[PDB]
Amino acid sequence: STGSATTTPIDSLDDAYITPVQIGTPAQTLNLDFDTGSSDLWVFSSETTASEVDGQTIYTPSKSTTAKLLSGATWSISYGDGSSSSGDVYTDTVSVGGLTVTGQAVESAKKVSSSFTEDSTIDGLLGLAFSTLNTVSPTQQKTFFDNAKASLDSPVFTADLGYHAPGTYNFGFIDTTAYTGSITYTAVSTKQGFWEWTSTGYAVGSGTFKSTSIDGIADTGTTLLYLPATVVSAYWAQVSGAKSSSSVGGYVFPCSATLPSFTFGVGSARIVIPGDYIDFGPISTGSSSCFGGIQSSAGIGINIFGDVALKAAFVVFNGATTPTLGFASK
Amino acid sequence: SLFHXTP
Repeated sequence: STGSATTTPIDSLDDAYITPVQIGTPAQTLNLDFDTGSSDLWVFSSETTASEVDGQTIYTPSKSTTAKLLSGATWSISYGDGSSSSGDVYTDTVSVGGLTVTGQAVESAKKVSSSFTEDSTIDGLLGLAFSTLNTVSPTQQKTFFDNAKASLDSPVFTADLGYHAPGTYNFGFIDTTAYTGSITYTAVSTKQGFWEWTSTGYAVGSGTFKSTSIDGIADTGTTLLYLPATVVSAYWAQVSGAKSSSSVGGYVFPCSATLPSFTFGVGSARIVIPGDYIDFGPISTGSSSCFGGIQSSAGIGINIFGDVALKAAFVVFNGATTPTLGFASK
Repeated sequence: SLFHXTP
């Protein structure tokens, strides 16, 4: 089997992308944020505290003939910014892009934090990291991908995120028309449950490539590119007027500035992030200070190749017995 | 907002 679904930016900055997911029978379609940095499939639901729902589409298990309570199972998760959600668990049929899994654990939120309530466009998250990160207790549950794998033509999924445009998540095959050149594959460490890999270095603009190992995670659920302070400082040094603002929470730059590209290495291959992809717009409406798309990971503990980087590539998440990541230009 | 999907 295979599946293919379009993912759409939730706003004009590509802050996140949403993909329609069918849950239950008859289908209830929710728009979920596919997140390669977590391993829970959770949704706003008929059980979510009413005051915590503002515009989201909800899953109502009582209206699904295939839903069944997973008795005794609970879940609770926090993300990199401290946002969080928790609840109980149903099993139900879940389809993405034509690919169906029966008995998928669908984690129904009872509680969601303020930042979730405030985003009316995201109905929940679909986690694509390794199932070792799944928060369901007492019996950990598998991801949609881990459940689908044995049915898939090839045990892969691909992310082709667009710049200010829709993209595509494919399951079970590699669309050879979606990229240019070759796909360079690199090793993955699953020791922390993430799609963790090591870039071979970087360049700023037309500058010399600096060969240096940068360990980080491929996280579709993160907007920006988070890299060591050394690397980040070297980037922003090439932008007139750019500075790290403590009050704003990162590097900002004058809206009048033209940004250089940023290149990262994948083996002997190179992925170029255009400068335009690094502009996240005014810090507040009407400001002439803009927020940068490359930021330091120094506060975080890990480097994160989020959407700014990933959208410059065709990315293959190879879930074979020994996982690997592939990157191509597009 | 920016997003930061689990530590």
